[PDB]
Amino acid sequence: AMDPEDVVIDRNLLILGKILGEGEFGSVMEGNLKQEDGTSLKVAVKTMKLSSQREIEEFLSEAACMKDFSHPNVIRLLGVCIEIPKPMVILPFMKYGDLHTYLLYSRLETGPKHIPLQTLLKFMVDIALGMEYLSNRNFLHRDLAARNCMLRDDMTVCVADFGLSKKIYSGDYYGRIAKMPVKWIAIESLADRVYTSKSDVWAFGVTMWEIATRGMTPYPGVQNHEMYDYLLHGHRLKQPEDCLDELYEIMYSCWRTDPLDRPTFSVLRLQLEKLLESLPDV
Ligand SMILES: Cn1cc(-c2cnc(N)c(C(=O)N[C@H]3CCC[C@@H]3OCc3ccc(-c4ccc(C(C)(C)N5CCN(CC=O)CC5)cc4)cc3)c2)cn1
Ligand SMILES: [Cl-]
Ligand SMILES: [Cl-]
Repeated sequence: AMDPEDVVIDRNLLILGKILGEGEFGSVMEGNLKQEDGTSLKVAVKTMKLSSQREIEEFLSEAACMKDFSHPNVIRLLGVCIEIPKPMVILPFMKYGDLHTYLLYSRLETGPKHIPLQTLLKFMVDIALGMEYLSNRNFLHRDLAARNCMLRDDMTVCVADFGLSKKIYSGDYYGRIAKMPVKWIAIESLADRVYTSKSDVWAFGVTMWEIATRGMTPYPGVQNHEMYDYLLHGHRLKQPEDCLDELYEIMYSCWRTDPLDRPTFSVLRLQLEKLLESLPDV
């Protein structure tokens, strides 16, 4: 581990806590990071169930690039701790957790109160702003979904889970790609497993539909194994109940068969901001 970009944090400065979530490709843990002035900082730690020195050095160069992300709607990586080397990414702790679980909790009496239409649109604007920033830096996210967007203590949404994210043209580091959820994958990416910025636009449309349905799984009544054939026949996500016709037309533009017919994040973000401006206060 040469690390010329100084992204590695001394492992001894990190105290691991409770596991927040576990999956086939890693886990998220609560943690404390001892700062220079002796005061501890509450952080989240993402581990990955993978190795080589060149693979870890390439991993640290990618981490160093993500550490320079400066946008309120994009999570900022604090550093990487190493443990055969086992890397763990250190992130700021997002109080409210992921947006998907938050939408589900909102449908319970004890959870957050009923989310107004305007607040749902504001979550979509936030994600579009974050994706516009990443897209302008030539990043492909490749795993955009409401479960991968986080809520800060001020209720601003930030795009997170950069585990499959890569610059366009860069080497594909990884397997981990082939096991991703089929219901967020663009039709051309199911047929060839190749992603572009237009594949992220498709996933963004799916994420807007998740927000508008308050956390429903995409395509009710359709099984994962039928998805490619379903999309090949021209079928798309149906309009949710109480979803403005204007908002649904923005979602449907994300799922045009030809990726080149789909809009960019800059255009989507402006269309959503204009629609939100045209609505009354809550
Ligand atoms: C119940 N509860 C939970 C909380 C909670 C509170 N606060 C949090 N921050 C989290 C929380 O963190 N939750 C994560 C789960 C999903 C969404 C969110 O994700 C964050 C996140 C960001 C960034 C990464 C990343 C991963 C690899 C990399 C490198 C650079 C290492 N890799 C190298 C390999 N390349 C290959 C490319 O193909 C990709 C990039 C760089 C960043 C990975 C994960 C959870 C509260 N309540
Ligand atoms: Cl549907
Ligand atoms: Cl419909």
